[PDB]
Amino acid sequence: LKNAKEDAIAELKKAGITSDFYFNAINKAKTVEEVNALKNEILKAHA
Repeated sequence: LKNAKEDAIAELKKAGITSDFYFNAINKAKTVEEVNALKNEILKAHA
């Protein structure tokens, strides 16, 4: 049950942040909360 993870990555692509390194990070994240935290950090980093 990690659909929020792939949605996070898709949403990240939608934002325009195109780097597989971040996708590896998000996929390495053990929990959905980690996924969201990562996505938010990445977002703030390239916002």
